[PDB]
Amino acid sequence: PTIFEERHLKYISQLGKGNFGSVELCRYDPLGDNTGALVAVKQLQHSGPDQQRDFQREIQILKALHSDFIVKYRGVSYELRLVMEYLPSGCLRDFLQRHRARLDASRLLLYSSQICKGMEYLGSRRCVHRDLAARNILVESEAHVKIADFGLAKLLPLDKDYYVVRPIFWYAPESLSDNIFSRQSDVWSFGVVLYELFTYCDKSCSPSAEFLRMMALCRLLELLEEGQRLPAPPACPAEVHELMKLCWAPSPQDRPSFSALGPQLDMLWSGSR
Ligand SMILES: */C=C\C(=O)Nc1cccc(CNc2nc(Nc3ccc(N4CCN(C)CC4)cc3OC)ncc2Cl)c1
Repeated sequence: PTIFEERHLKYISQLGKGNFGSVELCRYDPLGDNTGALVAVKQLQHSGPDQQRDFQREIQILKALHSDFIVKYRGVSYELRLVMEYLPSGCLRDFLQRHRARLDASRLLLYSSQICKGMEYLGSRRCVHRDLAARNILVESEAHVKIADFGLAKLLPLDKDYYVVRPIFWYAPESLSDNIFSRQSDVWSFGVVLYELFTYCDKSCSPSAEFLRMMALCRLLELLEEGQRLPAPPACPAEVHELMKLCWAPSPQDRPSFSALGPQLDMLWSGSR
């Protein structure tokens, strides 16, 4: 159903805990026979007027997005709760670190393509994610990934292609300097996600570790303005690194679209065999 009756939601475990609000594993079983489906349930803890309104926004955005690469909205529970599908393989950051020995360049290109397709759909719906990282991508299986956590997601103002809003290593220069967020700033974050994948989210050479080695917020902007970028991950295919470099173009209008990146990654995967 579109409405999930509260009394039928059995708590199992904690899937996440943010500054305000948490996500928990629940078995929605109205029969009481312990045969119900497993769902991820989001609720707000301490919260406030700002957080409650942003959560209300998040629910509506997730409800309207229909992509095989964006976490599925299931319904609501009324003390509002957001009910979503349960991806049992955890987040992509955890997955790569755990399965590094098995995952080859072809599989990383598959994820890259999937995140790109989802990111493209998101853009067509005039939506900006604002927090695109490997920790915010969820794993369905070894061959399927989905974009999650739309808590920071903002819908573009009807008369503009950017939003100014009042984890900085994934943020574009225009974002750090003028707090500007566009579909083009999401492209910059995608380039970092691409780096995260071909490093298998290694802590030693993570975007945080590499940038701190290269140089607190003005110091990072200084580097990006100077042309300083993340190094080409070890054994990373040349063409993938060239796409990362293009996603990291200083001017947002010079960055490729997700519509342009999509086929370029898809044709690279075909080359991997
Ligand atoms: C990368 C850490 C993380 O927890 N990320 C993350 C991103 C987006 C959304 C969520 C929570 N929502 C959610 N979660 C799942 N499944 C899921 C996610 C994360 C974990 N963890 C891995 C191990 N560890 C205990 C920390 C958290 C587990 C699982 O379930 C297996 N499915 C759907 C949704 Cl909406 C979390």
